[PDB]
Amino acid sequence: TIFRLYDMGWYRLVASITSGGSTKTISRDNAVYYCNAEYRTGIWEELLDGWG
Amino acid sequence: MVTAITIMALYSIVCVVGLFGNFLVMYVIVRYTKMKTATNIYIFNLALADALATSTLPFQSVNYLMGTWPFGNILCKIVISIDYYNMFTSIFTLCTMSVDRYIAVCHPVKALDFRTPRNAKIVNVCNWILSSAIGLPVMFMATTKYRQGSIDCTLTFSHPTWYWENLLKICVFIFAFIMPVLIITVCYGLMILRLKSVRLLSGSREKDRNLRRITRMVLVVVAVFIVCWTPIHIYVIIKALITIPETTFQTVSWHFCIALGYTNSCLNPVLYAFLDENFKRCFREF
Ligand SMILES: CNC(=O)[C@H](Cc1ccc(C)c(OC)c1)NC(=O)CSc1ccc2ccccc2c1-c1cncc(OCc2ccccc2)c1
Ligand SMILES: C=CCN1CC[C@]23c4c5ccc(O)c4O[C@H]2C(=O)CC[C@@]3(O)[C@H]1C5
Repeated sequence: TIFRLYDMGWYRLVASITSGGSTKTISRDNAVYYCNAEYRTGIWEELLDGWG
Repeated sequence: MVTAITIMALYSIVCVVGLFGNFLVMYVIVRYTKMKTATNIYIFNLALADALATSTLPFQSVNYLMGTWPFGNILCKIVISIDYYNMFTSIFTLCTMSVDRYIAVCHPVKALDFRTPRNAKIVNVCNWILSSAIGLPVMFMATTKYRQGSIDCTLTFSHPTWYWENLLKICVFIFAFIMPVLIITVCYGLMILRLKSVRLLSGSREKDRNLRRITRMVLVVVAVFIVCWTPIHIYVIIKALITIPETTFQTVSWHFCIALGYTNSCLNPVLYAFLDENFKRCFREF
């Protein structure tokens, strides 16, 4: 249900390994820790952040 | 009396709703400070041309029943001119709106430089002058005749009356699609290629949502205009060269297509009511 997910991370942020791998194994489709993501459902929809 | 007053009901419905929607659009755009934007001047011009088209429907309403055009010569000239201003300016404002949205999306640094509402007024006046240069010769040669039964309005092509007619038909078809439709297709083809792979457009999420909603609204309005106006243009050309015979369904289809072309002016304020949140709030609060 996701147009594309852009950034993913193990925020606590320890390190965010984004869609290219910068700011230092990819999917194409149209000590307690948590991993966040950012995505938009479609082209015209605003970016929104999801927590796991 | 059934089908007759049915057709007059359609005239009254379409004219009243178009005039009310476009007057409300102009009222809310001018009376609010937050609506003065580079892409609300274009909408104001669009709902100016639509109201100009819709204001001639009561005269056709009177002309249908009596069978005679009883308003004289000047009003006939004005109505025939207003039709071509409607068609040309409604197709050029959408093209300039799409190129504006292209500049906004794919060229942010440049679009920050020159997108003030001072520029939009000059583009609107230049567009209206360019349209009027072609729409004034139509008023040059439109007159009320004296037919056998009832007087009617008509375009009197002066010297050969076979050459200028086809020249006007070919010119209107070639220009009022192949320039603006090709420009619009290229502009939105570039916009979608940018919008697919961009994380954020202006660096802020709110600016991202506000920049994508307006582009979606403009694309929906362009699609509505093209779908409403394509069949009459293609059907005029097919009647021009194919030489279709006289059939019981053919005349009704022709008058449907022309009715759709006039009916497109009604829809746009309704689309703006629930495609833009600020327009909906201003309509409700007003
Ligand atoms: C080369 N000839 C021209 O170009 C003149 C240009 C022209 C001529 C005369 C006038 C008054 C004018 O006003 C804009 C334009 N125009 C035409 O050939 C065709 S337009 C016309 C014109 C006079 C008419 C007189 C009586 C009845 C129908 C007339 C219709 C008409 C025909 N078919 C459909 C229709 O739609 C109504 C409608 C009702 C409800 C919802 C939507 C639309 C209206
Ligand atoms: C917006 C609807 C009225 N249109 C103005 C002129 C005309 C027209 C249109 C499109 C292309 C033409 O060459 C043309 O001349 C006319 C014709 O002979 C058919 C119906 C139209 O009244 C109609 C749309």
